[PDB]
Formats: sequence, C-alpha cells, structure tokens
Amino acid sequence: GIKRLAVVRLDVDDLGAAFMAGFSRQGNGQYSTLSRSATFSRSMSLFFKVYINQFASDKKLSIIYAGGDDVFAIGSWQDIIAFTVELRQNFIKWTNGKLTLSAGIGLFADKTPISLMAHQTGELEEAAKGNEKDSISLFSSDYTFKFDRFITNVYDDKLEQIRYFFNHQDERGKNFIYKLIELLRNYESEEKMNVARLAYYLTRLEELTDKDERDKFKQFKKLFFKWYTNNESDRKEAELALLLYVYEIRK
Amino acid sequence: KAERAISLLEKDNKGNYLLTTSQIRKLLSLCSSLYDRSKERKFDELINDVSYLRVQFVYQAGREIAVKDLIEKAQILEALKEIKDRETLQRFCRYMEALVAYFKFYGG
Amino acid sequence: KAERAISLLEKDNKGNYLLTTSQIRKLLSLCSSLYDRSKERKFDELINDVSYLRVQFVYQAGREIAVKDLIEKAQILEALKEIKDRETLQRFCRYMEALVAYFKFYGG
Amino acid sequence: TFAKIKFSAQIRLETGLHIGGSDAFAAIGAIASPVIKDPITNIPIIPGSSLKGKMRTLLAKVYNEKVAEKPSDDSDILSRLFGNSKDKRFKMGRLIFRDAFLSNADELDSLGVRSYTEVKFENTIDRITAEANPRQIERAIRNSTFDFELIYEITDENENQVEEDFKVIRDGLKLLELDYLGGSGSRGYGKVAFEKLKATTVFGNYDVKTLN
Amino acid sequence: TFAKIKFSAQIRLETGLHIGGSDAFAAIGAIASPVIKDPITNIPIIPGSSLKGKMRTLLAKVYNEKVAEKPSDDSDILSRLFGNSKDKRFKMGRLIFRDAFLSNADELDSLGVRSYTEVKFENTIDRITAEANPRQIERAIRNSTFDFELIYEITDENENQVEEDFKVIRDGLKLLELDYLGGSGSRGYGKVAFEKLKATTVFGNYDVKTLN
Amino acid sequence: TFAKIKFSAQIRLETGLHIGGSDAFAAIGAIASPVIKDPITNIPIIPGSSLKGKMRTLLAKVYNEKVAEKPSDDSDILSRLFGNSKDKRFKMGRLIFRDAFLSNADELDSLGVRSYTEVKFENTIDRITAEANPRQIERAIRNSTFDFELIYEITDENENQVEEDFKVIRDGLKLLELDYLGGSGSRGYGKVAFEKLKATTVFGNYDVKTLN
RNA sequence: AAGUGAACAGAAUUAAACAGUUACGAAA
Repeated sequence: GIKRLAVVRLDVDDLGAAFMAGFSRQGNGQYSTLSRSATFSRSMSLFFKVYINQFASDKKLSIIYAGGDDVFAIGSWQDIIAFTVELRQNFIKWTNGKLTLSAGIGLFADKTPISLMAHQTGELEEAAKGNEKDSISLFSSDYTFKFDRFITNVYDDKLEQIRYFFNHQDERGKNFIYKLIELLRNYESEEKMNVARLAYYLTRLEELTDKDERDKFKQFKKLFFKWYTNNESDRKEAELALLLYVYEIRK
Repeated sequence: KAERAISLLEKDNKGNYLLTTSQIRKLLSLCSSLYDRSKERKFDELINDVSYLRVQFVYQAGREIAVKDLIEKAQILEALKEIKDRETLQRFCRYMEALVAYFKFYGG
Repeated sequence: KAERAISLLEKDNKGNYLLTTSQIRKLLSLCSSLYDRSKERKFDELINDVSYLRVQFVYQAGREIAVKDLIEKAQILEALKEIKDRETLQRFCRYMEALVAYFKFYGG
Repeated sequence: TFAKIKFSAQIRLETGLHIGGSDAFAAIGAIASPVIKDPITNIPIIPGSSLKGKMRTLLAKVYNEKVAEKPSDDSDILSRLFGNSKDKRFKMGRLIFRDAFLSNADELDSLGVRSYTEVKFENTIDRITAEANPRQIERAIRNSTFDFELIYEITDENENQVEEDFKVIRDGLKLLELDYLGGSGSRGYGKVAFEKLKATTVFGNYDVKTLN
Repeated sequence: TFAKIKFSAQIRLETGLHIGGSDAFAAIGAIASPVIKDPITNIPIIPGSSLKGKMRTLLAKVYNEKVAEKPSDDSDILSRLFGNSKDKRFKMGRLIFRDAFLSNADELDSLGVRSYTEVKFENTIDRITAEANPRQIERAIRNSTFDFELIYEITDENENQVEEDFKVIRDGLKLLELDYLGGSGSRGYGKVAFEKLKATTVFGNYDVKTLN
Repeated sequence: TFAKIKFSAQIRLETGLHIGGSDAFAAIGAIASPVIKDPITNIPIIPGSSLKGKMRTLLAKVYNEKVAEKPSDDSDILSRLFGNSKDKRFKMGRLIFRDAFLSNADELDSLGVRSYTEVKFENTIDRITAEANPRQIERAIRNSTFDFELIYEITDENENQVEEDFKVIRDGLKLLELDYLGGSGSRGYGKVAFEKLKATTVFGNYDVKTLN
C-alpha cells in the first residue's frame, strides 16, 4: 500500500419511494396501520447506526454523521473497499433480498481540503443513476457496473483466484503486469488489432516463468482469455480486477 | 486484416511445429526496420531496401520446408506488388505481426 | 530490376537443373566481397579487382555448358561496361542476387 | 555577471555499447533487449540520465575522502556541481546535460548501412555442464557523433570558483573516456571519446579564457 | 590513490581462428558460418565478450580450492578481478577489456590480398560410409595485430594488494597463449600470442614499475 | 595441479601428399583442385582438421569394445581425449592441435628448387577403350618438415592416470606414420614421419618423465 | 606432324533457443 485513502458514502435506496403504499399485497387487509410504518423505519434505523459500531471491531475506522439515510466513512483504504461490500451482505439477509443498497468508493490524495474532496466523491452516486437504481462507480465515471455485480464477478473469481497465482511471480516480475493494464486502454480505435496484439504479450508469460509447476500458469492463462473475449461490457470487469491487484502489493 | 489470421494460420497439417521463433529472425528483421523508417523520409527515396525485401522471401523459401507452406497460404508475394505508396506500405507491416502472435499461442 | 528477373530466368529448356548453388561459388564470391568494400573507400582506388572481376565471367564460361546458357540470356557482359561510378556499381551487385534466389525457387 | 557558458562537444563512440530501455512496447520484435530510441523516428538517441550519474560516480572517489553512503551527500566541493536534495543553501545544479541525437545521419546512409542497430549473439557456461540458455543482446554501430552541449551557469554572487571549476569538468570528461558507458559494458562496450571540446558564449556576458 | 593503468599490447594471431557471428541477420551470404565484423566498414573486429569469459575460465581452475558450481561464485582471490553478482561487498570489477580492431591494414593492402576472410571447406565421416554432409566454415587471416588495451584501476583502499594482482594478470595472459580463443578451436585454430606487452599511465597517479 | 605439457615434434613428409583445399576459391590458378595454402604468403600449410579426424579414426578401431556408428560415441577410454557431444560429465577436449607451418624454407632454396606446387599428370583407362578423361592433380614438395605443437593439459582430477595417456598418444602418432594423411593417398602419397618426438614443460607445474 | 574438354552423389546437421539477488529512498 501507499499513502492514499478512500472515501465512501453509503446511501440505501428504495427508502424515499414506495414507503406508504409498499405494504399492499392482499385486498383483505388495508395495510395502512401507522404502527406498521413505525416499526418499518425503526428496524432499519438500528442497523445503520448501532450495528455499525459492533461491526467496527478489529479494524481502524472513524464513522462520521451516523444515520438511517447517508453516512460518511474515511480511513485507510486497505479494508474500506472490502468492508463496504461486506456491510451490504448483512442488509440483504436482514431484508430477505428486497431493498437494494448503493454507495460510492472514492479515492483522493493526502492532505486535501474537505470542501472539494468530499464534494467530488458524491458525484459518483448521481452519475451511477444512468442505468437504473443499483449501480456504483470506482475511480472515474467509467467503472459504472451494477454494484452487486462487483462481488459476483470481479470479487468472486477474478479476485480470489489471483491472490496466490501471480504472487509467486511478483518482485522479479512485477513490471510484467504494467503492460496488461495499458493494453486495454486503446479500445475504441481498432477492434481487430486489439485482439491480435493481446495474444502476443500473454504467451510470453508462460515460458519465461518457472516451468517446473504446470498448474501455476495454466489456470491463469485459460481464465484470462475467456474473460476478455466474451462480451463488450465484460471487458471492464477484468480491467478493474487487474488494477486493484497492483495497488495491493506496492511500496 | 487481423480476423482471418486466426483461421488461416491454424488450419495446417501435422501437429508439433518444429519451427520456432529463432530460425525466422532473418526474414522478420527487415519488416520491423521498415515501418519505423518510412515515416521520416519519403517513399521514393528508399529504393534499395524495397527491392531487397522481396529477395528474403525467395532465397529462404527454397531451403526450409516450413517456409514455402506458409507463404503460399498467407499470400505474402501477392501483397508485395499491390503496394506502391507510403500509406499502403504501413498496412502490410501490420499484417506480418498477425502471423507471429497466433503462431506462438498454439505452440511455439 | 527484380520484376523482369522472375520471367527471364524461368524460361530455359529441359527441366531438372543439374547445376546447384555450390558449383558456382567462384564467380559469386567476388561480387559479394566487392559491394561491402566499395561502400567504404572510393572507386578509383580499387583498380586491380575491377578488371579481374570481368575475367571470372569469361574463364568460367567455356568450362561448363551450364554457364554460357545463362550469361547470354541474362546479359551479364553488357552491364560490366556501362558501370563506371561507385553508385552505379552498387546497382549491379543487387541484380546478381536475383539470379541466385530465384534459381532455387523452382528446384535447387 | 550572469552568463550561459556552453561546452559543445562531439561524443564519438569508439565501441558499440548497450543501454537498457523500454521493452514490450516498441514493436513485435522486442527481444534481444531492444535499446530505447527516438519516439518519432528510428535514430537511436542516447539518454541524458546515464551521463549525469556516471560522471558523478567516477568523480566522487578521488576528489573526496569520506565514503559516499547515500546520494546527494558527499563532501561539499562537488555537491554544488550536480545538486543536493538535503541541503538548503543550494538546490539547482550548474551541470545540465542534454539528450543528444545521432547527427551523423547526413553521411551515414551514403556509406551503405543496413540498420542502425545489430543483434549480437552470446551465451554462457554453468562451469559444470555444457552450453545452456543461449541468450542474445543488441548493440549499436561504431564511430558515431552526437550533439552534446554542457549548459553551465554561475550564481553571480558566489563567483570565485571559475578557475577551479574548469579543471574539474575537464578532468571528469577525460576520465570518462577511460571507462564504459551504458549497461553490461564490463566486457568492453562503452569507452566514449569526446571529440572537439570547445567553449562558446551564447548569452554574451562573460569572456572566453580557455578552450579545451 | 586513484590511477588508470593501461596495459597496451598487440594480439598477434599465430593461427587463424573462428568466431561465430550473428547468424541469419547479415546479407545473402549468411551461410558458411558468418563471422562478426564491423557494422560500418568491412574490417573484421574481435568481440570483448569472448576474452573476459575465457580468461576467467582458465583462471578459475588453478587458483582456487573448490569446484565452481555456478558463475559469479568461485573462491575470492579472483572474484574481485572480473566481478560478482551474488556478493554484497564488491560489485564493479577492476578489469575492463575493449573490442580490438584489426590495425594491420597499414601494410596488408601492400601485399595484395583477395578478401579479409576466406571460406574453408570441411566435412565428416559417419564411420560407415564415405563423404557425407559437405559442410563449410569461415576463418580469418594469419599474423594480424590487434590494439588491445586493458583498463586497470584501483579503489584507493585496495592499495596493499597491487603487486599481488600483477602476478595474476601476467599469469592469465601467458596461459591464454597456450589455449584456443574464440570458437571451434579444438582442431587447432586459436592459440593467440600477446606481442609487445607494456604498461603506461594515462591519468598519472601511480608510478611505473612493471613492464613485461 | 594444472600443467601445460607441450609435445614438440617435426612432421617429416617422406612422400608428397595432396590435400583438397577450398574448391572454386583461389587466385590465379584454380585448376585440378587448388591446394589450400597461407592466406598471407604462398607456403602451403597443412590444416589441423585432418590431424584430428584421421588420428581418432585409426585409434577407435583398436582400442575399443564396440563397433562405432556415429562420431562422439565410441568406447570411453578415448572419448575424453577428443570430446563427446552426448556425455554431460565432460565436453571440452584435453588435446589441442595446431596448424603446423613449413619451417624448412630456411634451407630449401639452397638446394635449387623451382616452385612449391607442381602439376602431376595422372589419368585413367576405361579398360574397354584407350585413354578416357585425361585428368590431373596438384601435389606439393617432397622431403619437407612441419613445426607441429601438441598442447596437452590436465584438469587436476585427471592425475591418477597420466602415464596411461602417454602410451596412447605415442602409439597413435607412431601408427599414423604407416598410413596416408590428407586426401586421395591410396596411390602412395601420404605416409608421414614424426621426427624428434620430445616433451617439455612451458607453464611449469609437472615434472618431466617421457623424452623419446 | 599424331581426338587430349576431372567424371559421378550429399550443398552444413542432431543438443540447448531470458536463467536470478529485486523495486516512490527522506519535506508540506
């Protein structure tokens, strides 16, 4: 890690709308009791304030402005990225998968004024509303996935099955990953040339490395070819997964 | 340009290619040293390297059996006559790189 | 230069050429050793090798039947008199390679 | 008062050396350790970072006594020539080199040149087995000039080492010719030769005393 | 303190040897074992990589007490002369060679020669048939000089071991004359001979004591 | 430990032989296989490649236990003397030859000679007819000597059988005297004669045992 | 003074064709 930090603003959705007429399901009951709506907002208010301090153990964080709407977290980015998606998993089980959640992880520089640091991290949530209501942005306004898709594809197999494959090829071959994140930059130019050039710099990482272990690069070569040539929108998942691994081991 | 290079190069004959990347360092040395030099000066000035580039695809074609079977399929001698302009030569330099990337993916 | 050398060399007589590229290593050893040396010093300095180069195309033309039939068709003795400058000699050295690369293209 | 003394020289490479550069970003033939060149043309330009560090290393071993443990911290008589990152009295250095380019292209093509760089074949022996790992490197041509200009400037105020700074630069450039330059030059690849070492005044504020 | 001792000598080839150049990279005559030459002219030059690896090989088999398993790791009395990639005390060596060029062209043209390198014809016997596989090689001329300069320098601190290092360099150059140099020297092609072995001082900081 | 034994001898030619030089590569006379000579002078020198392929062939048919079918694979007592392209224990050969030059020119002109090479008229008869294909050859001089040197060295470990190797070299050189050397010596052209077979120590690390 | 045309095959091959000690150093 380096001297950076991440700023996330968790804001649950499906709260301002469908709040008064969201209990209709049967023509028998009226579902308009005031006590039904009182316990609906009180049960969720306990998780976004009291239960946050309980899950803050064994980690260095600092909650700012606690509430049942929008919060403000700041600290070391070595765990906020992993804790933001982990906190959402506890809200889905509490609601049985009925209320979505959104946020906005934003990284900036060190010793920056809050007037513009905390203002630019909020535009990622508004820019992510172009799709529908369940989306989130990472660094810039280009990695606008489906929020929940980040853990089912990028954090699923694109992040767990890479922590011990390329780790053995680090140090002596750390500069070999810089050519991979840069090759996927020029994509709107020519599509036929972007595919043939990728097949040249990828096969060179099999013979140069240690050939004593066959199961060291075979699992990484097959997954890297399928994750790139399958869909136009799927290439953004493999590009973001390889970028987060560079910041993991650095300095 | 680069889409047909994955099917025409794969369709060959017997597997286990005995030709690697070290024995082809003679005919592939002038292709990379031409695209980076034709952009500086004009095309009508370099008249000695253009005629010598065709000789490399003829003398090395009758010595090894792993050379004639690739030129006739990829049509290398056919594209050497259509080129005549500096902009057209830039396209032929990019087609040669497609026959090398897909060759090392299936073997070496 | 290189376009008319692919048709004049192919038009011969009976097939199965008995002459290989190893029995003509006498008249071809001085032409390759002159181009790399004429590009360093001047042309008026080397006067003992210019007159000796023409003798190789005459002494070896009466000792083998596979030599006279190639000089009279390719017109080798005609280009030996037109040359007189160092830049003109560089053009004749590149034309000699066409009679060797294209000769083994159809056989050996 | 404040002049810009320029020491124009012609670096003649008596032996082809090797300098490591960017790999797997040039062309498809990025093997044999391709030397970095011009980002626009194909003229092999020499970097200026390899000259400022090599000249300071060979000079900080005869003009000083304390062993240099970390950069920007060795004596004081030579710290003002290149620079000091830990000192506050001075920051900018007086010695400014330049990324010289091969200006010999005006007559190099007339002598018949195939390429500007050639690939050299080498190998190694493990001293217990036969030949293994046939590696390969890439070198440059021989006898090539370069437009090298030394941008020198004085601080006007502390102007009393002019007669002393001239004998240091002349001794540093002459000693550099007796040592390799670049990378992997221990086998005899570097060894430069500064040809035509002259001085001139472009700004016009100080006279000319010495020439070589 | 810090001197630049130069051991100038003339390498006289008593027997024509062979050096494997860059195969499949030259012109149309890339067969018959192409010998590396000058990238600009046609004067054959000898590389310096074949001298540093051969001199260290013959030296690491008489002045040691342990079989060298891997390079850059054999004894210690000779590791500081050529270098060490696994040591943490010293890195840069004290012996720098140079790509010597054929300086015998001042009188070679007066005798009237055909070319700088000739082609020798050889073959082999399969011990069951007559002539098979008519191969061919390439050799150089005989009795040719080469400007060989040995760049020697001390690190000031290593001053009490100067006379001990002179007997090692002299023993390595004399023993190299009784062994083939270059390549394909098993049939009797190498065997060099250092002529006019003298020493001089260029920087001027150490006295002149040794000579032959 | 590491010694350099030199077996100086004089190869006296009792009969003029013929060695096929570089065909179709000579100067003013390239008729009937021009014999290879010196690239600088005119004295015909004998190549060292013929002394390695002929001595090993005649020795691999008397000191072996299996019929050989390919080079670098015959018995084991003689594989370490010339080399082995399959065994990983040893690769370099302990026997180093040298292109022996004709040192008899200091007194050859006193006896009144014409030239160094002459044309011998030798043809063939087709039995069924008269003279057919009147070919010819080119032989050298008769009763000439050559300053041959045999560079021998040990690898320290190869010390407990030094006397075993002396009887192999002495038996191989004596057997070569009763056989033609060079090429097309079936008509009585070769048959060498090693004169003054002595040994000496140049490096000085091993005692002198043999002499005659 | 006397038919004189060195004839006929293989045209460089089989190992090995990036191995390792390793990465923003001290200010805001």
